[PDB]
Amino acid sequence: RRSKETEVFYELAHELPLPHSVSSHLDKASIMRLAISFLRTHKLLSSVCSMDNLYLKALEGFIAVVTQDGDMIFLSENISKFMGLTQVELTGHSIFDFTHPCDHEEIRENLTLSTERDFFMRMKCTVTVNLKSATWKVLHCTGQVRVSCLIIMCEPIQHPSHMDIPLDSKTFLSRHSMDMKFTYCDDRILELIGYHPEELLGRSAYEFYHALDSENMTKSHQNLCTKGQVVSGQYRMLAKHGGYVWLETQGTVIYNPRNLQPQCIMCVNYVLSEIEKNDVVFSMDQTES
Amino acid sequence: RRRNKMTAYITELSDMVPTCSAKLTILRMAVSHMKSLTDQELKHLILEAADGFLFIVSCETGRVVYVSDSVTPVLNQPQSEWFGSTLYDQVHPDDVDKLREQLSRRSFICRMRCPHFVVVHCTGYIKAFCLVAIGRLQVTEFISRHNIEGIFTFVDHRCVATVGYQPQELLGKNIVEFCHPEDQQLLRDSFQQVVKLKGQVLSVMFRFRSKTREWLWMRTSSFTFQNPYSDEIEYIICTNTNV
Ligand SMILES: O=[N+]([O-])c1c(Nc2cc(F)cc(Cl)c2)ccc2nonc12
Repeated sequence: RRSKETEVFYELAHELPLPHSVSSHLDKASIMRLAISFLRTHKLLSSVCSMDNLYLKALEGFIAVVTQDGDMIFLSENISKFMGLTQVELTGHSIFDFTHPCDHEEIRENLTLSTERDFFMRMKCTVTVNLKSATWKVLHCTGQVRVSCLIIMCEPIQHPSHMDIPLDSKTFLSRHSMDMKFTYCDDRILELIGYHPEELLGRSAYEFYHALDSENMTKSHQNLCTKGQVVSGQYRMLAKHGGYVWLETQGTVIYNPRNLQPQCIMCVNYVLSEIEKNDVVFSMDQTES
Repeated sequence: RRRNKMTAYITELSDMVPTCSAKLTILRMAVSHMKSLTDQELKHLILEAADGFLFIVSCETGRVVYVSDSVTPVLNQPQSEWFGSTLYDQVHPDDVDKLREQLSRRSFICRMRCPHFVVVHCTGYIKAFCLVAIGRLQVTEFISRHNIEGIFTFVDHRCVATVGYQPQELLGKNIVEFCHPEDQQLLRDSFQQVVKLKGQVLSVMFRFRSKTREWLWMRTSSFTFQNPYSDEIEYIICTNTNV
C-alpha cells in the first residue's frame, strides 16, 4: 500500500509542466516543493494579467520569483544554462542558501517595501561540476516587487575572455588597473571617440566622465570590486574633441591564474551614440590647439 | 520533522485547490485539476520583470516578420507601425551600421522610437535567416572639478551662462586667480580644509571675476573625492552658485 502511494507520485510528477526526463526522476519531497511552487506561481500570474521556445532561447539571463521570506518560488528552466543548477534543484528553497551571504543584506532589502529594483548578486554556479565545488557567479538582477514578492531577471554579465556573442564596430575594449587607470585600449577607441590609446595609457578613467555621471558610476566601481563584475548605468565619456558620447560598460575583474591575485579590469565598452556636443568643450584635454 | 512539514506541504496544497478547499485523494484531485488546465502569460511575465517584448526580423531585409503586442506598453507604439516595418526604421539613424553588423547568438544596445528615442537592450539569436530577440528597457549655478592645486580641470557648459566665460578660458587656470584678492586666502584655506576634511562638504562665498570683469558674489559648496578602491583623493568637485 506504500507501494502505490509511492507510484502515485509518478503520475503526479509526470503531469507537471516538466518532461518525464525531469519529472520521472524525483524523490517525493522534491515533488512537493515543486507542485506547490507551481501553484503559487499560477496564482500570482493570475494576479498580474488582470511554441514558447523563443522567449526562453532569446533570453540572456533567467527569471526568478521569490517570496519576501526568501523562498524561490519560481525559476526558469534555462537557469541551468547559466547557473548549471537546474530549476528542479532549487524551487521552494531560500535564496540565501544559494547566494553569497555578504550580499544577502542587499538581497534582504530589495525583497522588501518605488517598487523598482536593480542590483547585482553572487550566486552559486557549477558549470560542469558538483555543488561542493560550486564557484560564485554575478547576476545583474532587474525587476519589480509586488503583492510581498520579488520578481526579477538575472542576467549574467559575461566574461570578456570567453565570448558567446559577436561584437560590432561600435564596440571597443579596454583594460584598466584597479585604479581604473588605463593600461590598455583597442584602437576602435580612435574610430569611435578620437582618443589614440598611447595618449590615454597613464590616465584614470575618472578624468573622462561627464560629472553628472560620476556618482552613478562610483557605486559601480565599488560593486565591480566587491562582486568582481558590473554593468554600468549609461554615462557620458568626454570625446577627444569637444562633446561626449554615451556609454555602457561591462567591467570584469581578471585574476592571475597561478597567482589568484587580481590583475586588472576588462571592460567591454558599448558606444551608444555619436558625439553630441562637438560644440561644447568640457575638460582641459579637449582644449589643445 | 520530515512528516510535519510533509503535512504542511499537503495542507496548503489542499487549500489552493478551490473546488477542493471548498492523502491519495487530495493528490489525484490536484492532478485532475492540472488536467483541467507557462505561455502567453510568460509574455506578461517579461513585460513585468524585464519590461521587455519579443520580436523577429528577417536578417537580410531587416523586416519585422513579427512584433509582440507588448511593443505597445513597452514603446508606446502600435503593432502596425511595426509589422509593416523594417527595423532600421524603428531605431535611431546613427544606430544603423551597428545593426548591419548585428545582422549563432546576438545581443546589443540601441535607441528605438516611440523624434524621441529610448535605450533598449536586445538579446536573441539567429534562426531560419531571421533573428529572434527581446527588446528590454533598463534604467542659477554650474559645476566644476579641480585638482588639489585649485586649477580648473573640468567645467560645465552652463559656465558660459553663469560667468560669461567659455570653458576654454576657465580650464587650466587656478580658481584663486578669478578671486577677489581680499577673498583669496579665504578661498585657499577653504581648499586646504576641503582636503584635510576628506569627502565632506564645505561652503564658502566670494566675488568672482566675470568675463565682463565683474565681482560676482558666489557661494560654492564642495568636497574631496576619494577613489573607491584606494580611498585616495584626486579631485575636488564644486558647485558654484550665483548669489
Ligand atoms: O576604465 N574602466 O575600467 C571602466 C570603463 N572603461 C572606460 C573606457 C574608456 F574608454 C573611458 C572610460 Cl572613462 C572608461 C567603463 C566603466 C567602468 N566602471 O568602472 N570601471 C570602468
